[PDB]
Formats: sequence, structure tokens, C-alpha cells
Amino acid sequence: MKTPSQPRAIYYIVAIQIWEYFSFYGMRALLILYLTHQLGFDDNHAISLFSAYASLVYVTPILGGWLADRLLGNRTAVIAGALLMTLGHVVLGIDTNSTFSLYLALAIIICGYGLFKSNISCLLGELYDENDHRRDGGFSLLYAAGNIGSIAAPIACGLAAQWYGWHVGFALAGGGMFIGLLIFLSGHRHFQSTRSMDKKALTSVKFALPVWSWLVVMLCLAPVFFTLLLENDWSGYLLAIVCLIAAQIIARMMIKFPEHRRALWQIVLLMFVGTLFWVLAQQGGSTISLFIDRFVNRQAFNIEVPTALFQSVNAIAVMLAGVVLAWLASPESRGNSTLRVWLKFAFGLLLMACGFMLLAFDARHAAADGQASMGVMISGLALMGFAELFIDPVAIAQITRLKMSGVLTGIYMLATGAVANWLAGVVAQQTTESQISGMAIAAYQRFFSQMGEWTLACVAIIVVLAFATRF
Repeated sequence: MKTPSQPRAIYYIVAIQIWEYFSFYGMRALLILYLTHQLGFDDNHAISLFSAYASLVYVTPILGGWLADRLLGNRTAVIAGALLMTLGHVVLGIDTNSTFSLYLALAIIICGYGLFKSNISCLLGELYDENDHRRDGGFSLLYAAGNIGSIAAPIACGLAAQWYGWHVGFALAGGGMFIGLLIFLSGHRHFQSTRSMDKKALTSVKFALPVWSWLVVMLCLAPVFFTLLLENDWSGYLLAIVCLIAAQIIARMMIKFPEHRRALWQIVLLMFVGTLFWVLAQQGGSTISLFIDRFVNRQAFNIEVPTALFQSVNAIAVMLAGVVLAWLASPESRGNSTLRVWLKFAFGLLLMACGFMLLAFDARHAAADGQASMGVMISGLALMGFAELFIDPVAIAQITRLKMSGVLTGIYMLATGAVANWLAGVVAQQTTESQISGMAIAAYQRFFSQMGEWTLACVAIIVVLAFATRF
């Protein structure tokens, strides 16, 4: 007999997954351009704020996962997260001229994203029995939904912003999130099997107060906390605490499972190298977006392409590459697995190097005309997108060889997200040592040349050690 179909609720989860990824990746395409053009931030300040936001959105999902586990259930937390992200995009759209509006909106979005990101996948995993064969198709479709939304959002938001200004771009992102929420809520009759909210826990009293009122207080104060954390650039102290906690978890883990201790060190070393990779990769939305805005010739068809659209190019490059390797998946995946892993990382770093070399070459030879060339930059972005398939999938495939691999996966994603984004913001300050003179193309040319050189240095070190340890 034919296999049973996917549980119909999947298609509503997919729908919200698209629209959330639409909103999140739309705002991300506009943000640094809005900070510079509308608000008149110096590049140092804009890059700092951007990287702080990009780290906190990788930090808060742990807290929202613990909240959905202990109190809310996954469905409630998904709904609340979508409401909060909608509210924050509406706040950002309604007033484009206060800066406090910006910080408040970003804090509200960070909270809603923290409630959403983990719990949407937990809710998808709740629909299947423990040995259901459909689960892999489910999660693959959810990943495809996220890729679709990541490709689609920078185009639509960029065009809407160009034609009507930043207000309508952010309003469009929020309307996307709201559409997705209404689609999800219309499917409620299919979710009746999923875990409801723990009414007994919420009606438990802790100190003088019922727990639900502590959630009300938290809903009020957490946006204030994150607003102050962003406005003062204090996110680094939180990131340091998170890193210290993760290090303690790993150390206790090293004691508890000494028969796997050396394997754990391999994962640690992977966490290091992948973090450095993502530092480079996170130049994509910050320094490279400013370079494209300022110094690339974007004229075509007697039209000018909005810089935000080039953020979609990366996503296309990732998705296409994902297909091709899937088209070419082959039984040669055997033998010295650790050496193969390290050579995959070396190849990804090499592709990242080539991307930065193409950007540096373009920014140098622009001097023949005065502006850089769209095709060489596009090629760099494409190569940088392709590089991403050889890092995180190989790392998670290596981690998932162990038990306890969910916590190590969480720690790996926390490092390569939050730490890599904060370090990317720190590194990007090297583009802006020449504040007094004004920005010039030579500063980006130096930055890209240095990034290429360091990438090839890391490639050489990895390859040399990996082969020297074979003999």
C-alpha cells in the first residue's frame, strides 16, 4: 500500500515558516541601509548596532525554547512570537524618524524571534510518531520554506522601499508576518492534538505572584532590557556570559563521557573554525552591502537596482548549490571521515577566499571607470553562498554521531551565530579607520584584500596540519 500522506497541519506550519522568514530577512536587508541613510549613523555605530541585533536573535531562541517547554507549549509560543514580530515591524514602520523607535522595534523583534525560531521546529516534530518515516520529508520541506522566504523577501522589500521609502518596506515586512500568522491561525482545527499550555504551572504561585503575572512582567520588561542593551552596546557582556555557560556545559560533558573525549575536542575545534568562517560570511550584510550601495555601478535597463536585492543573490546561490549536491549525492561518502570533514571545511574556506579576492579585484580595477562592476561582485556573492554548504552541514553531521547531540548542536549554532556575528561587527570596524577623511573605495579594497589573505592563511594551516597528521 502507498504511504500515508503528510499530516495536513504541516502545510500551515510551512506557510508561517515562509512568511516569518520573509519578514526577518526583509528587515535584515534594509536595516543597515536605513541606519546610514535615514538616521545618519556613522559606519562604526551602524555596524555595531547591526551586529548586536544579529547576535541577540541567535541568543534568545534558547530562552524561548525553555519557556515553551516549561510553560507555554510550542503552539502558544509560536503565536506569541509572531504577534511580537508583527508589533515590532509596525512600530518600526509607523515612525521612521525617532531612533528610540528603532531600538524598541528591534528589541520587540528579538523577543518574538526568540519565541518563534525553536518552537516552530518543535511543533513540526510534535506531529509525528517517534519512528515515522515522514519526519525527514517534513523537516526538509520546512527548510525549503525558509529558503523560499529568504530569497523572496529582499526583492519585495527592496523594491517597496525604493518606490515608497523605508516606511513601506518595513510595513510590507510586517504585513508579511501578519499574513503568515492569519494563515497559521486559520489551520487551528488541525493542531488540536498538539500540547496545550500548562494551566497548573501558570496558576502556581512563585514568591507572592502567580506565574502568569511574572510572564506579564517579563513581556513588559524584556523589550526594555534589550532596548537598553542595544542602545548602549552592552550585548557583548551577555554574549560573554553565554559563552562561559556553554564552556562549562562542554567541560562537564568532557568529564561525563571520557570515552568520547577526543571526539568532543574535534567538535570543539570545528566550532572554532566554523566560527571564523561565519565571521567572514557575516560581512555579507554589513560591509559588502555598504560597498555595493556606495561604490558599485547598479544601473541596468535604464533602471537602478536597489542594493537590498543583492542579499537575495546569496540565498539563491545557497539554494541552487544545495540542489546540485543533492543531485550528485553519491556512495563515495566513505573512508577517512575526519580528514574528509576537514577537507570540506578547507574547500569552503577556499571558496570564501575566492569570493573576497573577486571583490578586491573588482574594487581595485574599478579605478579604470570610477565604480565597481556588478558581475564580478555578483560572482563573489555567489561563491560566498556556495561556501556555506561545506561548513554547517558537515559540522552537524559530525555532531549527530553522538548521543546528547541536540545540546552540542545548540551550542554550535549559538557560537557560529552570536559569536560569529559579534566578531564580524568587531572586524568590520577595520573598514572605518578613516572616519575623518570620509569613506573611499580604497578602504574597502584593503579590507577585502586582507580578508582574502587571512582566509588563504587559514586554508593553508588546515590543509597542512590535516595531511601532516596522516603520515
